[PDB]
Amino acid sequence: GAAHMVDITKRTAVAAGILRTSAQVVALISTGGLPKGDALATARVAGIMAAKRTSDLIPLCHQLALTGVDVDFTVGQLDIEITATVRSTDRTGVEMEALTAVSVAALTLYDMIKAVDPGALIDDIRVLHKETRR
Amino acid sequence: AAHMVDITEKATTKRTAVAAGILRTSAQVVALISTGGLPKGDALATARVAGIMAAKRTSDLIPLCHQLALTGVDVDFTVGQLDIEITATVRSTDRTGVEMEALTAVSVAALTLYDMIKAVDPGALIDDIRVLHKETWTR
Amino acid sequence: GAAHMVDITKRTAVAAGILRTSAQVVALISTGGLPKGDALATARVAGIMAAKRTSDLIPLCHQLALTGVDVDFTVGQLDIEITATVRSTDRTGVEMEALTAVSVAALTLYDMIKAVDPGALIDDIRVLHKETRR
Amino acid sequence: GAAHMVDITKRTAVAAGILRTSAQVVALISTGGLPKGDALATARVAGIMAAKRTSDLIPLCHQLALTGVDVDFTVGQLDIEITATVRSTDRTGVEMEALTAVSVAALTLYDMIKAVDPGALIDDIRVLHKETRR
Amino acid sequence: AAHMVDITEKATTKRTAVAAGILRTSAQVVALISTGGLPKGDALATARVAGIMAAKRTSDLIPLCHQLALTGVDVDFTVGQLDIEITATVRSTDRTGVEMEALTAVSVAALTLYDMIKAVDPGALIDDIRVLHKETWTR
Amino acid sequence: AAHMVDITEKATTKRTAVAAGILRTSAQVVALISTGGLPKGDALATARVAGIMAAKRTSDLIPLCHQLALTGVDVDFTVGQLDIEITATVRSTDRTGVEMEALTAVSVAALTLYDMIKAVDPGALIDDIRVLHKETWTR
Repeated sequence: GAAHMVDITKRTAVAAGILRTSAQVVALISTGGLPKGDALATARVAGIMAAKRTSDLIPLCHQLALTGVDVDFTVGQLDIEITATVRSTDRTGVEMEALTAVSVAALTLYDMIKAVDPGALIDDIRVLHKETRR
Repeated sequence: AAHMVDITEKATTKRTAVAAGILRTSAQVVALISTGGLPKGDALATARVAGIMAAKRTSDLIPLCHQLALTGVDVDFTVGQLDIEITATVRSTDRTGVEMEALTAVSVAALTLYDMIKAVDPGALIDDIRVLHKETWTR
Repeated sequence: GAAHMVDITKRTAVAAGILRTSAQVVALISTGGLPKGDALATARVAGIMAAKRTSDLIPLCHQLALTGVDVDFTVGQLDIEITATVRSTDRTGVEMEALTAVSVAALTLYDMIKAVDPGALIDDIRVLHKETRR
Repeated sequence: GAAHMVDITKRTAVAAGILRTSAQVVALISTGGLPKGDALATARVAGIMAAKRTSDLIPLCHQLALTGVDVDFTVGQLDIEITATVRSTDRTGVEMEALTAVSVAALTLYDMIKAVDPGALIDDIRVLHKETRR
Repeated sequence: AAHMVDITEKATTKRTAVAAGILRTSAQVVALISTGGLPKGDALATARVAGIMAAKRTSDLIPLCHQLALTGVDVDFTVGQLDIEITATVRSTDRTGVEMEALTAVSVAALTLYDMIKAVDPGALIDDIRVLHKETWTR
Repeated sequence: AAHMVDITEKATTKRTAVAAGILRTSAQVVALISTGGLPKGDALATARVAGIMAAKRTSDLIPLCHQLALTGVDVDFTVGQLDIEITATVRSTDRTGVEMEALTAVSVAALTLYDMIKAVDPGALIDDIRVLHKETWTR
């Protein structure tokens, strides 16, 4: 029981996901009251780098040259929605890169806050848009 | 604007952490898994291996994570009707807890599952990634 | 005494290599009786990933975007032949990627079985086909 | 407070930098009298590999397929000038790759000699040439 | 033609190393940093994170560097009139000094600063990367 | 479908492993090596450095390999008439044997040799990669 990858213009993919935590934690992330530092900046950077490493992590993904990567945060009362937008010019889509960016930003957020809220959840990681193209 | 926590004045103990997560997919996808009929191959074996390797790569991915000596890593699957539950168990003799590597393994295993199934069910989503247990802490 | 790399369509390279071990070990690999798990699946995945990492490992190799990578096994009585087929579209050949896939699959197989057969050998790693093109 | 990368023919970038050390150390590097081995060969290889890893290291850099990478050394009485020449065909310039090659060669040189000259300095890391193109 | 030094017959002690370096830039660049007006974003936060991660990747980059367990990593900036000083502090409980990781962090943080500012000041340069302190050794 | 072996209930000892391998090439290639006339440069130095670095990257490449603290790594060559023998010696103070890193080093050094010589002799092959010694185990 094994595996095999697939074979071979401008593309875009958007993924999102949610960190669910306490109102205290969300507020510390926003105002930067955490002892470990700025969670949003650290998570943004981690996710951006994780996008580029997708083929390192996910065995059957191809190495693709990404042309731009954005990590955005929408802060609510109890949660933070992470949106990752990835662009490329290659022979295949870039949703995997977007998803991994989302996942690693979320893991990083969690790392920054785990001493304050160890029960924090990472939820609803999904593709929002993909450009064969919907 | 970040400070790694200094673990220098902390003793090494034998630790274990367990994390879980869930891929929400289709009955068809579950079907193709049990039959071994996925286009890309054995999703479960591939994702187990990806989750194990990622556990080790934790400190490379997560900026403020310390480099920890892992003494063991398991990734288990429970396949339901529509869902695939993922459980990662990580063991280490070191200076801080290993819940990050457990979460990373679950996380990369889920991403890898999705890579294997996205052609049959691109609407699948990754849910409920969380710490179950640290050793006493239990959800 | 130093070094320097070379400068700059559709391409394919095939490499093979052989793990030589005991009849007991070959049989455990096939039927999956090993305590560490499925050797073939683990080795296939390791080799596929190693192909993508070739430029990480071999100092003077270029970073190439591979378009497909297959790892195949032919099981005999005493040995396992590993065949790696790599495809790409780039300015240079892909035999190094094929060879490293072969090598790392073989190292992985060995890792899976070393407690059962520590004298197991990795033999006859070679290029079978390269596409300037023979 | 966060970040975001930029979007998207033949290119070249040259960077240099200087290791400043003792006359004794410079001479050992040249004649290869160091216990840890050949410093120039080790540094050349480290820098060449570091060029390829630029996007791994520098968060907002893009993954670019480099087409050639040269690391050269000019040895003086008290110092060693490291010159890195990087070539590519991509949508953006390659000076970051050149700079990182310079930096990691210099760090490696320092690693090779730190037991002999711990006060050794890495100085004047800069872009010499970039090809929008000057 | 190289030999990694054998640290096998050496005891583990609690160690700290400090390294520094300097980015020579423009008053305009300093201005855009204090105002938060750089095109690419927060240079300081980005470079701090890059320096921390690189500290951990030291043995991957530098061929004869041993793999060391880092217990803590700080990257600090002092912004002057025209210059940005970088200081990395590394702590470890291990068999050899941690000055390489400190230098690597300073080094990658400087490269990352330059990446953030090169569009406003491509003539900027990276200067005076050096060991400040090892713990007794002091410059 | 894989389980990393748990080394948690195992003590740390001082260990050494030796592995070997052979590149089967041409008299011409041996000639160009002794004269320093290879197009790509110093094959031996390049491959030694590649073998050392790969030894450290073992647990990144081999899914079920544990992350081990290596205290020393040597790569030696014996150049014969037509062949180049490679020997890797790895030392570590840890919980499991270091034969994988020794084999990986030999392996990547051979691949790197081949990269340096494939333009003169593309028919060269890599042979007889094996464990020689673990410390008592001896082939």
